[PDB]
Amino acid sequence: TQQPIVTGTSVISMKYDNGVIIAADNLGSYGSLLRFNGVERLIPVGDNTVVGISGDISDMQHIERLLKDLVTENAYDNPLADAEEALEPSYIFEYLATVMYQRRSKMNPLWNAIIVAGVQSNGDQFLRYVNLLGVTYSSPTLATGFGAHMANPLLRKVVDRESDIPKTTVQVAEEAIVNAMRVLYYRDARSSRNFSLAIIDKNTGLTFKKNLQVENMKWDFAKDIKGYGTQKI
Amino acid sequence: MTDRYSFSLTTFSPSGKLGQIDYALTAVKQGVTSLGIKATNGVVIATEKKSSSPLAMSETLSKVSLLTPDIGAVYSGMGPDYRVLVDKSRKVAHTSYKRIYGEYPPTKLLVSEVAKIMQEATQSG
Amino acid sequence: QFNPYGDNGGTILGIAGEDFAVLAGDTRNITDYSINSRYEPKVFDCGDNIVMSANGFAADGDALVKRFKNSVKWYHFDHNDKKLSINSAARNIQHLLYSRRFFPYYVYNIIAGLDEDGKGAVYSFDPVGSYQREQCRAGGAAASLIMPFLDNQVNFKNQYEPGTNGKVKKPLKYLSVEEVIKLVRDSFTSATERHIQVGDGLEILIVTKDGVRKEFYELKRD
Amino acid sequence: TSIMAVTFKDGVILGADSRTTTGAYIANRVTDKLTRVHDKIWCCRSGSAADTQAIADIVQYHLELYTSQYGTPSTETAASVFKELCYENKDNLTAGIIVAGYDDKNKGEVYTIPLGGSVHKLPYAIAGSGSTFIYGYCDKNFRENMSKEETVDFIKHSLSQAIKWDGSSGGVIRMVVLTAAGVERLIFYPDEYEQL
Amino acid sequence: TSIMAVTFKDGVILGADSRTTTGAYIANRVTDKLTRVHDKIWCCRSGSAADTQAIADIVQYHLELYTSQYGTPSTETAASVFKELCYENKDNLTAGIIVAGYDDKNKGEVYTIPLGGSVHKLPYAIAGSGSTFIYGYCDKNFRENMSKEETVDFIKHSLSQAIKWDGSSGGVIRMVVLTAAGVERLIFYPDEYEQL
Amino acid sequence: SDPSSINGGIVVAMTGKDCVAIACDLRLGSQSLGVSNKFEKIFHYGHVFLGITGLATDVTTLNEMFRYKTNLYKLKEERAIEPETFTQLVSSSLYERRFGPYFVGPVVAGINSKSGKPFIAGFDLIGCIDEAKDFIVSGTASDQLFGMCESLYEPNLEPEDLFETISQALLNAADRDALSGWGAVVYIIKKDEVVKRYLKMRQD
Amino acid sequence: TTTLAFKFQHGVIAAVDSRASAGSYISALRVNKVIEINPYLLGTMSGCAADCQYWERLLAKECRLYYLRNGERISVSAASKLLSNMMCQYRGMGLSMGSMICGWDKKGPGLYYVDEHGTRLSGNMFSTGSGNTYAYGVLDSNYKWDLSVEDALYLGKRSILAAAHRDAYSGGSVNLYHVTEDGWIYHGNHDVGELFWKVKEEEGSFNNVIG
Amino acid sequence: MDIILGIRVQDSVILASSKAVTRGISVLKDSDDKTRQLSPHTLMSFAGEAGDTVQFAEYIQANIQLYSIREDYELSPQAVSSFVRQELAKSIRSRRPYQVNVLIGGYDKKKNKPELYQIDYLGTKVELPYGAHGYSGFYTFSLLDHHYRPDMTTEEGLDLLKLCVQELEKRMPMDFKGVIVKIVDKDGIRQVDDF
Amino acid sequence: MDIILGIRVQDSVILASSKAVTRGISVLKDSDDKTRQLSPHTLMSFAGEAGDTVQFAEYIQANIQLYSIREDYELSPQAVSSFVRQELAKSIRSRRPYQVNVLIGGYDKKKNKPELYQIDYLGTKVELPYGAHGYSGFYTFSLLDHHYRPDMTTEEGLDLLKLCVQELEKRMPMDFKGVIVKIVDKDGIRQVDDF
Amino acid sequence: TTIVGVKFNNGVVIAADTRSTQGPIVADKNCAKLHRISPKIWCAGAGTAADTEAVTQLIGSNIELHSLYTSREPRVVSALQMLKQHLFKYQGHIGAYLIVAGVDPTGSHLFSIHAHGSTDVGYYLSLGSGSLAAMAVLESHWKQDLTKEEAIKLASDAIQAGIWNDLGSGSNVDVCVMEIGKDAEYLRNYLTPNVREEKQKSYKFPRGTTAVLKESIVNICDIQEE
Ligand SMILES: O=C(C[C@H](C(=O)O)C1CCCCC1)Nc1ccc2ccc(-c3nc(-c4ccccc4)cs3)cc2n1
Ligand SMILES: [Cl-]
Ligand SMILES: [Cl-]
Ligand SMILES: [Mg+2]
Ligand SMILES: [Mg+2]
Ligand SMILES: [Mg+2]
Ligand SMILES: [Mg+2]
Repeated sequence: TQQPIVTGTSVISMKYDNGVIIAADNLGSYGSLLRFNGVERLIPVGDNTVVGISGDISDMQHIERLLKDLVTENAYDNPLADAEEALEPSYIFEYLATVMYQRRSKMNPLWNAIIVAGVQSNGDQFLRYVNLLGVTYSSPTLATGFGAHMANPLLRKVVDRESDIPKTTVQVAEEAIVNAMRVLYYRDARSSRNFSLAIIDKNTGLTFKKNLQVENMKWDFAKDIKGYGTQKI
Repeated sequence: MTDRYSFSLTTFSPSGKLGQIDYALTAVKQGVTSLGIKATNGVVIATEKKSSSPLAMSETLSKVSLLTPDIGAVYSGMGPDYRVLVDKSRKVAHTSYKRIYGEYPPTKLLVSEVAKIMQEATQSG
Repeated sequence: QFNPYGDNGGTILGIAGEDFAVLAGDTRNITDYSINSRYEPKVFDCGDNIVMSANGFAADGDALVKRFKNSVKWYHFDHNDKKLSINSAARNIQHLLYSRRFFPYYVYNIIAGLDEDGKGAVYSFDPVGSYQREQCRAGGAAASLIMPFLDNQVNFKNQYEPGTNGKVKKPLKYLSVEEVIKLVRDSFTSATERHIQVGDGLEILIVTKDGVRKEFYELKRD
Repeated sequence: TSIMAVTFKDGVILGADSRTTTGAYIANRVTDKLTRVHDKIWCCRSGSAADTQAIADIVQYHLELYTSQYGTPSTETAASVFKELCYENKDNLTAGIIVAGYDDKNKGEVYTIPLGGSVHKLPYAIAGSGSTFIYGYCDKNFRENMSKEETVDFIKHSLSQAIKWDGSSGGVIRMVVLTAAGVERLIFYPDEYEQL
Repeated sequence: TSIMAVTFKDGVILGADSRTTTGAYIANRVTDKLTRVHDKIWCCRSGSAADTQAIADIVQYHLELYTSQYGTPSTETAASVFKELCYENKDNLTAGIIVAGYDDKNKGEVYTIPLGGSVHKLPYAIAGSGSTFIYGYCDKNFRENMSKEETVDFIKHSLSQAIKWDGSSGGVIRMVVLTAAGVERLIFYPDEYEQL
Repeated sequence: SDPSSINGGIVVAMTGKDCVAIACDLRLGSQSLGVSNKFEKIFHYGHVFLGITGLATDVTTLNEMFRYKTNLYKLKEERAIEPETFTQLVSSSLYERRFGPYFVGPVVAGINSKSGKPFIAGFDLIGCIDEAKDFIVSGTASDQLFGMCESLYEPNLEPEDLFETISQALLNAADRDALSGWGAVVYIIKKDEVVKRYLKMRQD
Repeated sequence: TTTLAFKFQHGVIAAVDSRASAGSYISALRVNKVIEINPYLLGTMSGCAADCQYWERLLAKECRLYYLRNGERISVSAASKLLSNMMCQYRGMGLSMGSMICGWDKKGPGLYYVDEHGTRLSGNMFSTGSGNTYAYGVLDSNYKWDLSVEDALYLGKRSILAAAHRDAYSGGSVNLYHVTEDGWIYHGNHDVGELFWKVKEEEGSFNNVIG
Repeated sequence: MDIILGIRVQDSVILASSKAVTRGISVLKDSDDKTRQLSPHTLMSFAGEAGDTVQFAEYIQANIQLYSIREDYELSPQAVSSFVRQELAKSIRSRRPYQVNVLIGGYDKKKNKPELYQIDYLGTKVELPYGAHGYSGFYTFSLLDHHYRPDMTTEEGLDLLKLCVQELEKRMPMDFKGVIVKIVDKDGIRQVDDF
Repeated sequence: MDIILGIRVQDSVILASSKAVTRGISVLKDSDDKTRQLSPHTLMSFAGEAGDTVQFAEYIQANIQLYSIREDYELSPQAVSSFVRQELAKSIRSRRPYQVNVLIGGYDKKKNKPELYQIDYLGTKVELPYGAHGYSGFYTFSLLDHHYRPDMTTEEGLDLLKLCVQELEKRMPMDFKGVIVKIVDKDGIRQVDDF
Repeated sequence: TTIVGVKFNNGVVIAADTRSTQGPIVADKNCAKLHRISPKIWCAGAGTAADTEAVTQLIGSNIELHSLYTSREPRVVSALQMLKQHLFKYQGHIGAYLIVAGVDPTGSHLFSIHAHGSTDVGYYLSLGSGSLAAMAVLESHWKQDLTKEEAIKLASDAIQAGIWNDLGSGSNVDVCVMEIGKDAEYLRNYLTPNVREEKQKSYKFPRGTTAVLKESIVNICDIQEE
């Protein structure tokens, strides 16, 4: 049993017709202090998977190393490591889920909430969540922390059920994700303007975008707001 | 200070009269005429706007007053006494009825409450 | 302090027929007031004509099911591909649950299938391993809403024959699979109205001598 | 919250952020923490929004009644009324208030009233959760008798850093200028102050 | 405690105060918080003195053994050994360590390891109870590729303010310069830095 | 311990076609111990009916209180109180004890003597009104009653059909509650006739 | 829960109720609170269901192994002791189990009470659970050793009924057992609702209740 | 205190109350009468927290005696029981409630009927053919449920009461030092001196 | 359990132990023998937490019986009491101590003397002419202090014991359901079947 | 609960959902969360239901008396001030969280108020358990110079977000529009997107199914003449 120290906020994601999108800001908070501003919380595994992590950053760095070691280990005595016997998103997720549930069962959890986004061998989209309790679930949209409360409602307007996935394009899905990140910047006190976004497509592969910023923000209306009720000046 | 008049100012005289009430009725007699007529599908109340000066804006002085959405009042006698009775009548309709039953009081019960206030000014210290 | 347990909501229902059995459950997964998934399967085909659902804390439920599926696999290896009877599976599950008497699987588990005489069977478990064979059992969030309705409409409790005035009970006539599915759908539609954790979808697994069939029905998403 | 008040040559300027939080959720991102209690006596509020609003409302009432009887009150008098409420009700309040005002006789003055209900007259004051991160910057960069433009830059730069490090602070930077010329409201948006 | 480490053109400089407290009592006013784990790999310690001493001693042992087998270790390698101890024993430790070192290949590097056991490579780092008061100052005044003299002034000015506002910090300002030229120790007394 | 579940009991009310129904169990207990099988929880003030679940001392007290208030209402207004008006009186009276409440779950049922419109309403212990069209539930088996009522109920039932629906809702809900049962009563209410029926149920 | 068991001339009677509760909610109307260990041994259940089932089905394993090793049936005394020794290992760990081991052996009919503390008591009559006080009243005033099998079965049945009526956590149905030297005999499941009305009429008891 | 029982038969009400009083680990008295005569045909037994019991009982007694003198009339058992209930319901929301449970046995001279009322410290009133407070009912109600008839004689009521006390003496862990038994009928209140 | 008494007279040791066993609010048994014969001339009575008492007593019994067989010799009461004390002193610092208090009554055949040892759960041993555990001594020691002589006969010891039980029955709040009395002398151990 | 408030060109609009809960259970599927303080001043409330209604009726009663005393139409700032001072006094123990809106001779106004007594001003606000789902919509789609029709849409879309995504919110959408120079229009059940589907079976029983012991006529009439 511990408590999280340096933390990362929301991770948001959604499925679209040819793949998945996942995003997360670049902040490492130390309570109310916005301590670290250059933290990457999306970690690619090969060219078909991206693991997005929230919660304790020290535990994230530990998971990051487990995944790096998983790639090394899979290549051992494996001539098809870059082909048929390469790591799949489902393999990577089940491994993490096994680790998370084992750690909670020893009362020494990895204080995280994880989303594994990727595309399988057969082109199927993969999107599943796992957390410090070993709890797992899948949905067309997935988000952690504040993203669950604010991002999912916006992303579910695009993909409300399974049948909406083929009707959703990558431009629409990316637009929705970027809008959601702006909303979280408006309303989450532990968020930052700077973020990373990753797209895993079954045709165009893995596109990893860094140093993105929230833009097109509305603040002008603030000038007209005066006092808290009766004040006019 | 302190209100040291804790005794009645209205008392029975040897003949059984309550002087201050009789004298109050005499003040009402000197007052401007007001009337009320009940119809089958309504009631009307009326009075004269006796303006004290032509420079005065008599629209600002309301002799006929709304007590509830379905109850109105008019008077004859001393205007200031009426004004404060209307204030109390409006309030008692809320405190002793609407805040309890969620609806406005019936005419007879609001009248009963106003009457009680006027009776107490006839016996209290 | 770290709390190793959680509540993922959900509600399940098992009914045993004369020569069939059903195990139903909603597909909504939740934490507190948020929805995690509108479709997260909760009732599983475990092989050997046995269906299972571990309702409560999803992490423990997935672990138990995963372990039981594994126990079926090793039963075949160890005993010459013998079919695991429903009564044998029930007893096995008791021992899986009691292996954690002091750090329990936070789930109420139900299995369904056919007994060795071909009749419908449902077995019901508590988190620590007490189990018993039953005819009707609702488990989970809205269990208290559903079970009284099943006592009334399946076992005809408090129902008497008109004219006798309480002297003669209503006779316990057997129900068809179509009749049972109606009671299941109405149970979940009523639960969905009055319980916030119930909704989104309903998945039913029907077990007969022919095998395991699935049926899905939408529920309100509010 | 990040709030400050700074005296300069022509008077005094108050400054504040616009973030109000309930835990990590931002309940209001365009809050007005610069509150008027008299024509040229304003306050910056920190702590419980309920407590600081209730106090400032009562103070505004006291100074309105003071003015009706005795004429325009001093900034010191306003700070005393704040203090009396904050000190006598210290067990049931969580209020950190900075009082700032302009007289023609006394010119610009600043009084800070922290949690206990004590009063401290200063050349400038900083308060709120975000103030901790700018004690060093403000001490190094503050000068007496600055110009209006210099003072605006000082507050803008200071609160910019407070906002940068404090999650409880953010949004726009509001400012109120108090001089003989009158009362001027200013506002500075994220795209302006973040690039400083 | 107020500690910091800053990279510059010719290498890296570590800086620290010298105060150790037991509550409000100053148990030691001339503490040396700049600790050597290898010839040109040093650390700044904050938190439990017992924990940080025990850790730095074990790290020094690990790097001495590393050197005997594999030659001079990197600053990254030293930070990893610190991290491994701080992360795996996070339940029983209270240690906030900054690691700083000089290579000829990598030049000056700085790694900070906060309470949880995470690692963060940075151009400069600040830590300790007094660091909170200089986030604004340090962010505004730090530049990359400063000279030795500029970097010494930056640390001196920064820690001067940290000491000024933090009661848990004080005494002298110790500094350690890590370059190709060697290892230089510096010290600055109250009468020098207080008047800045 | 929990005052709202020491004595146990339930109440349910339903609307029908030109009629209403209200029913209650008869149990009173001290936690596990059954004390009385004749503790009726439904009272009437003229033509307005009131069912009360929860702490038995407060049930008894509130009945005596609403008898007090309705008797005075009648002397002054020169007419019997209506259900809509009584509902507001119950809410007002409960909220006046906002920080020292009666641990009860009241249920009003009746037909307006002028409009002929059926009326039911429920309250929390603090006075919040729930003016439902269909049904109202209260007690230790309210979850059970919600399940029965939500599935058995259909609108515009005739008095003799409504009787069967509400009786079965109560009986089967009570048989899944340890703290309810030991008898049951059902009131069937029409504009100018009221029938009261005691049900036969298991006594365990 | 209400369970009882008593020795008499013609063996031992065992009677239990059938209710299971989760707070105020009745989670089960009909649970079996007697475990058939072997054809000559029974065990009642009170406390945690899981604990009673697990440890007594495990006692059956051990009583069966005894028979294979020694070619003889285990005594009631020895079986009760094996069970009490299992409880003694998880001493303090939080188990909740109250049971009466009923059987017939060489010494005649046997009855032992065993609980989670490791307690082990021999006696002619026992009753456990939330309703045991109500059952004891009926038993103490009507019990004789000279009881016929017919009357004894009724006593244990009527005693459970008394508890099912008053105790809120007791009810559902009554399960009866009679243990002879030739083994145990099940005497059926009796709904309390139907049984109550029947007993009231035939016996004249429960005058306070209207029917 | 501990034990109080009540039974209403054909023509009388019988109250049985324990004799023990305990302070710390010592039984101070084994002949305590836990009852007060409220009026010539109304008797109240009581049990609860130390001190509160007698104070409450005597306070009720004083009020009923005051009523009797004022009106020259005896209140019905029902009227007395309602007065007592209100006082307890009033008390439960006081600063320091009176922790007292009571049984009220009375003979109504108007209706020519015995009446037994059970009231707990919360103000929970119920009219019963037989009643008890605390755990007393856990041991005795099964016997009363079985043997009780409404047409029982006073002698039969006493015999059924003896059986209840015998069961209590067998299965209760506490020694309550026997009971004082009192009968309330048309002729008034009398004590059974041999029990 | 509750009550255990011991008295050493001229030529014997007498142990008296209560018969009651209580679970929850119900007395399950009123004929329980809270004693074990360790050897032909050594008897141990016991009282403490449920379960622990019998388990401990039987464990001690097994050890002494094992010793008797191995050496074909009966250990002296003193030797047995020391063995028991050590086991309790060992137990008190264990993960879960055995919460058991004992009296050991034995007749030493070598010295031709009766001996009574009192040992509590901590391992506190004392040799006494008369002893008790728990609250028993609070009621009985004043009588024993007054009436006890070391030259008393067995019959006189029983009479003084009856007086102690009578005083307990009068002033204790708990009903302990009488006592089983056993005598330990040169001829061995026997039970007084009428007491 | 999900409640919102949105300002527009010539007025203000508020909206709310219709579910009231007691834990996981739904007590009322069609609750009315929109309250009237005065004819053109309406408030929506979240938190403790009895408290939001009680504090609203009390201030509305005192506002009515104030309006009669002053011969003026009630102002929103008056209701705001009277509410916050009442709530502040009870230090959060009255669990009323409200969105207050209306029009008066001064113009159109929109405020929020928390249980402890703090008030806020805004062009768009949201309160309740579904406030985050609603605010996500408002932050995505709100703009300056909205029309009446655009604002009603935005408001009901914000409520829907709460209905679908928040378990504490559900059923229908209520709306009230307060435009300058007009009567306020209260649109009860403006949207009805959660109607229950037809049941598979009818559970109407045969007459005589329930066992009965006694029947009796209840005398509800008064004592009769003669
Ligand atoms: O023993 C008790 C409760 C205690 C009692 O009444 O004295 C209570 C005292 C008061 C505090 C609460 C506990 N309950 C028993 C007893 C025997 C039991 C035997 C079998 C069962 C089974 N329950 C399922 C099952 C149930 C629910 C869901 C799934 C499976 C199967 S078997 C449950 C049993 N429960
Ligand atoms: Cl504010
Ligand atoms: Cl040190
Ligand atoms: Mg210092
Ligand atoms: Mg029962
Ligand atoms: Mg001792
Ligand atoms: Mg919802």
